[PDB]
Amino acid sequence: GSVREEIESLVQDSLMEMVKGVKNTIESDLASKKGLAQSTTEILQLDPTNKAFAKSVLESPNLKGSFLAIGLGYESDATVVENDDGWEPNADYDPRKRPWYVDAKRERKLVVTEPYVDISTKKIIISIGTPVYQQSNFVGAMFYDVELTQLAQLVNSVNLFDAGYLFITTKDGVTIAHPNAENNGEKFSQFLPNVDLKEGTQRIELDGKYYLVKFAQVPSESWYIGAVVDESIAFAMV
Amino acid sequence: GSVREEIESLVQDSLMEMVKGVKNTIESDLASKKGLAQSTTEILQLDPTNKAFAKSVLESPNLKGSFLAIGLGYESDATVVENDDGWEPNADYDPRKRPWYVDAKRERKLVVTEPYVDISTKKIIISIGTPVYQQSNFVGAMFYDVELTQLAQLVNSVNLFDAGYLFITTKDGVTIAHPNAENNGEKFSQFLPNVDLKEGTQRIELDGKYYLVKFAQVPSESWYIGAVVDESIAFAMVD
Ligand SMILES: [Ca+2]
Ligand SMILES: [Ca+2]
Repeated sequence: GSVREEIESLVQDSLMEMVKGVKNTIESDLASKKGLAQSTTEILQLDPTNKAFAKSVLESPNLKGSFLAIGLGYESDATVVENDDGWEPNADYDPRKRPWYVDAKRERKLVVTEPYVDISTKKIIISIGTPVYQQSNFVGAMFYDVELTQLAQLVNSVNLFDAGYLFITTKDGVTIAHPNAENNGEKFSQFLPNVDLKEGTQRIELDGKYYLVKFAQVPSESWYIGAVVDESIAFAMV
Repeated sequence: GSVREEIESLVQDSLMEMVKGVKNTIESDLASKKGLAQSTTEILQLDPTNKAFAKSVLESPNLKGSFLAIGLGYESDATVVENDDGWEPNADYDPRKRPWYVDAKRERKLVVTEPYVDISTKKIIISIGTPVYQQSNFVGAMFYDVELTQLAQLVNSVNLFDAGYLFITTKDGVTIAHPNAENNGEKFSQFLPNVDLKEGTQRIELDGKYYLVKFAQVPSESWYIGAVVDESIAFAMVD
């Protein structure tokens, strides 16, 4: 039917606009933070082992304010030179086995992690990870934590004409932004079953009611943006 | 005339697109460069008179890659540490008399100078200036040179109908972008006389020929984007 295709078209417009909005907030913010993280890393490579220097650099106020927290974890122990005022590394914390560290050591390069559960804030964030070198010798890696607070802002600003909403997931189906924030950190299947994580239009039945779902991908992060509408309500509206 | 008014509407559309482009590409880039310059300054005031430290920092690859050049000028003896492989400051150079220095010194925070056109070429250059302090004492300032290469790309990528083009000036009317870069560094009145630097719409007759001009400002730089068309040719394309 034509009404049904119109709904699909409007969902598509809201989806494309959200894709573009993610790119223009998160990605440009990430691009800027990457150069800062890279330079900071090259500066610490002027005297890598010296914890007192790294500490002074990480507590310089512009840096301290551009990231949730920054830290350097050393190859030769589980100690972290950190700038996080509201956190300290508990008895067990081994930097060498956290994603930012492993990814950085693996790639020998600046990396960006998948969204992940932070030890400190317990919310989901992403990290820039950098290898810290000294004469070809790997001595540690750095994290530069980035809050995903803009995602929650994007998602809570759009209501698909009182029929539905948008949400965001990782490539593995983990929800990182949802109007109901209690859904974050859970697989999106928990609230939207029988939907494939793939781009293109799907119609599902859930408790005798019918929903239309569309996904678009944000390729540089490989996040998925989902748009879901209650088809009955939306049919009545349009 | 609904045709000419449609002309005006189409020129406005392009103008807005160009205002959006300058913010999205040049402002975004400067925002990120100011963050880098602010952090670099704070790091150097861990030990500012250590010229060996300063040099190591300014020569680190990302910093050296992200800017045309960076320099630290000292208040007490007017000496300079810089990373420009093609320039060495002699005693005929006093950084303390330079605009970025004075402005940084006076404002006591990061400043951005007016852009200029290097006379030995047509490169557009702007400088970020930062004050350097030690124990609450002003000990010098830094400059961070940014080349504005995006400007040429932006105006060279747009063609108004084929009836005209867009160009960019400073608040003082100096041309810093134009499809013919020969005009860069010159007052725009050189190729477009009897036009006011003012937001809005103007029509003038030059060489028995009629032109439509619209200007939008880019507020955080106070630059003006100009859009000019041969209005007869535009009239014919709409009709
Ligand atoms: Ca701490
Ligand atoms: Ca030099």
